[PDB]
Amino acid sequence: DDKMQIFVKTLTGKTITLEVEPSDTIENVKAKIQDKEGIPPDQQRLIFAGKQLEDGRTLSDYNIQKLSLLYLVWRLGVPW
Amino acid sequence: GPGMDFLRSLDWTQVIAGQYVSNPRFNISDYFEIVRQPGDGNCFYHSIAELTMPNKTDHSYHYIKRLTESAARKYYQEEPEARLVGLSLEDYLKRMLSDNEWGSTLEASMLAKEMGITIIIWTVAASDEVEAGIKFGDGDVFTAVNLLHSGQTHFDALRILPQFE
Ligand code: NA
Repeated sequence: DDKMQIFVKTLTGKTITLEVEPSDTIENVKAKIQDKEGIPPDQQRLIFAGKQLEDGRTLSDYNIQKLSLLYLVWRLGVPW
Repeated sequence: GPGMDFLRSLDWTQVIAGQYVSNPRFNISDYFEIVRQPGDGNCFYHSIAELTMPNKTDHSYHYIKRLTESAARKYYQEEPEARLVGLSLEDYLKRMLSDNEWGSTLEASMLAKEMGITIIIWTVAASDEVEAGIKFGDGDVFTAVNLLHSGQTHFDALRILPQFE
């Protein structure tokens, strides 16, 4: 439908697939990573082309189209 | 060696400016001595003090926290991970400097710059098996300040074992 596929390489070295919409907010994409991988949104650092993405933007604000590769790291040191 | 070969073959990916990730697979204690640190909430700074300060005691971490202050005043506003804190510079410092408040990869990034060192955090499962390393700075494992991270909030210090120096 209106959904595309993107890839996220996680801090653990796992290249996962994610189903998203270009209009999803970074916040929505974090929530999907929570569901698939259990990382709390508050902890996630989503990266695309060397930039850490911000919660009020959309994938499309970053020219993030189908089959894009993002990086997900997260904080270490704080509770979950 | 094969140990040295292994440590020399770590594959680091720069995910954002000056921050690198790798996913070697290994028992942390096969290559490092663990220097255990208290579980008082200050362990991040204890671990750093153990590796950077002579005659380290249970109160040396306060010095690391003060270096974190001066680091923050230069670097907090532009640190990507600071965005996740969501506090002004001054409110961050007040929280960061309070007693027994967890340190993290955010302070590691800033201390790397402030102390002119490379910091690696190896994050392990409860089996002490490595799930990833995150490196702040451009140095290698043999000269870096190596920290062991476990159980969400706990850090210990690491020293490479003599046979691999
Ligand atoms: Na060896």
